[PDB]
Order: sequence, then C-alpha cells, then structure tokens
Amino acid sequence: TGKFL
Amino acid sequence: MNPPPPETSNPNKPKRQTNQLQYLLRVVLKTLWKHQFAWPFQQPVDAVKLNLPDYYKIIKTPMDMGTIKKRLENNYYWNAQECIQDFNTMFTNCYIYNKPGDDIVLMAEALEKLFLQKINELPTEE
Ligand code: NA
Repeated sequence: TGKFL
Repeated sequence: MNPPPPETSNPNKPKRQTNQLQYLLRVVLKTLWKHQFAWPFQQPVDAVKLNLPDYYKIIKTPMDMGTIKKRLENNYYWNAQECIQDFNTMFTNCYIYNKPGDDIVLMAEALEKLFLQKINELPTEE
C-alpha cells in the first residue's frame, strides 16, 4: 502492500 | 528523488480568464480542496517522504491539486479543457500507480465523484 503502508 | 514540480508559471504562454475557468476555481477546485480526503492530493507526491522510490519512474505526467490551484489562481491556462485534463491526469495517475481498493484509491474515487458532478454543470462559455 500500500501507498501508506 | 523528486522531480521538479509541474510548471505553474510561463510568461510567454498565452493566458485567459473565462467564466468556465472561474467556475473551475470557485466551484470545482474549492469543492475538492475542502474534502476530508483532499490532503494526499493538495501537493505533488513526495516520493522521498512517502518512501515511493518508483513513483516517478512510473508516473511521467504527475499532477496534483496544489499545482492546479496555482495554475488557476495565477491564470496559467488558456481554456477549461486544459484544467479538466489536469484533474483527470491526477486521478488516472493515482489509479495507475496504486492498487484497487487501497485507501488512496478510495480517496481519489470520492473526490472524482464530486469532480464529475461539478463538471456536469460546467457553464457554457460566455
Ligand atoms: Na496572456
């Protein structure tokens, strides 16, 4: 999984 | 690293202020900018801070609402379609780079729903 992970 | 941001200033580019461009700032940008999901789109993607070293290796036409806001406020555009294209590039980049169902995609989808509603009511050019 993710952009913010 | 991050590339230079998209151009918001270019003195020899011809510029206009049309009623449609005014609507794109006062209605379209304003509606999306105040939304609770606006924040990831209010400035260029920061590939360093977000640890996305491949972002700009993949996305070759980056666009964001901070750039669009500057373009509208600083009268960068000639016509509404240029601005509408920037919004659509912003959404498309997000769907291309990210996976379906990711939080960022759900955020873009909600903004895009509102964008489509407002574009549907774009006034005829005066
Ligand atoms: Na001009």
